Amino acid sequence: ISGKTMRGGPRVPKAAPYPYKTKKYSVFNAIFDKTSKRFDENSKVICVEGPIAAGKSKFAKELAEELDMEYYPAVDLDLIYINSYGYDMRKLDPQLPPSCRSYDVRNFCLDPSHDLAAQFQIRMYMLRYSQYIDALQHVLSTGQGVVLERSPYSDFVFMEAMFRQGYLSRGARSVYNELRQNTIGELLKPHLVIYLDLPVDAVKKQIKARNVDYEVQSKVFSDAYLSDLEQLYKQQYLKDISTHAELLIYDWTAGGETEVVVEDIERIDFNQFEADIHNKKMLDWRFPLEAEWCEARIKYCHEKPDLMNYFNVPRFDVPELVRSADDGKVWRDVWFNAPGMKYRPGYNADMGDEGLLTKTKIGINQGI
Amino acid sequence: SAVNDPLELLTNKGTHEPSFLSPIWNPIACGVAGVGAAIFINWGFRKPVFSGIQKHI
Ligand SMILES: Nc1nc2c(ncn2[C@H]2C[C@H](O)[C@@H](COP(=O)(O)OP(=O)(O)OP(=O)(O)O)O2)c(=O)[nH]1
Repeated sequence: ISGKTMRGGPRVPKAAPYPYKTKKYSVFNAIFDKTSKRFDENSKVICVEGPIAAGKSKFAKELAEELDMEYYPAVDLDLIYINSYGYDMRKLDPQLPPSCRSYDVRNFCLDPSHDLAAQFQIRMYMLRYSQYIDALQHVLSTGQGVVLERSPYSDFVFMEAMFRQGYLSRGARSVYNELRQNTIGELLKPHLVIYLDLPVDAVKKQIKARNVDYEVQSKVFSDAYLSDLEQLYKQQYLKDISTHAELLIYDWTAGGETEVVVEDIERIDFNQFEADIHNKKMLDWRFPLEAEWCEARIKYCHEKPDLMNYFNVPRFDVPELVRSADDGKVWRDVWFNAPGMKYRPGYNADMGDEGLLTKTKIGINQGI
Repeated sequence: SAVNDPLELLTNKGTHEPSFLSPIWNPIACGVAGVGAAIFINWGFRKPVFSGIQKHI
């Protein structure tokens, strides 16, 4: 990793960027277009983790604009509840049954003890897992490194944090652990992890300084929930990720400086871990052949429906994650008769689409 | 004929007229099968069933 200040300009790509959002990458595309020809020192996956009030979007934005990488924002549940046409599905809440209504993080902030919350965290995992592969498709196909505000490796910390406060049952822990044991072994671990360290009182101070209308007057962010998550980070997630990823603890109780952490990143030698073949650090990115590199690119640019179909675990013993059949029927009749999702995206003529009589272009990795 | 000759049973005299559907049944049944297969493809992908009529043609 080399910054823009020492390099004296923007980085140059070693090859042309592959249009991974338009063209598929099968083995017959992998014969011609190689994938290790566009890799350099700025092809790392950096996850900037921290507490909930630490500045991570601004820091990840300036790190992406400083190290010449792409900033991937934090996931929020507007990605499900707003479709591709821009229609909000929170306006279908009176039509939906109350056991199948909308549950965003605002509804968690006022009502954390609701039965949908055990669904909600799982939904958050289904947006982190869907983002990281979308991060990995940017690493393997274009060569540009990515930086993520949140990672699916760190999402279990919030799961035990809602468990310890009492918002989750033991069955919700069991089904999230089954989903994690089913899914977390299929995606590559990041190269570098930045933990922006904050004490428990300064998190509350930044929360009341932000003055977001659902963070204030909420009983979720007490002195036990924040302390539980900051303890649980540093003694479960950091200890798990330090075996593979480099771990950088930064005292973010002040405003925080950007040039010192770019200096701290730049002195890290990334080639010393490739000397040992069986080294635990950077084991997931150690591909000795071009065929293994192309197999790794195929696994995320072409086999993303497989990794999204790996969320198909049946666990019916929990009552708060089973949608009843009449409620599921009226949920289908409301949700799939919406103006946005009557058909697949790009083929809905009710919301201003033309030329459908001669259109047979499905798309790549599109949710149906 | 008063004999049950085996050779004249297989010999085509030419008095059997083919039906109206006999020369034309298989192309129109396979055309309807192809149109229904394209409609089935468009239904399985949640496309409109008559979207992309070039595939049907
Ligand atoms: N239940 C639950 N809540 C979550 C989860 N992830 C985040 N949250 C909630 C807790 C907090 O209210 C808030 C966390 O804030 P963020 O991590 O998005 O940081 P914030 O945007 O405040 O600052 P930043 O963008 O990092 O500068 O969202 C999760 O997985 N589950």
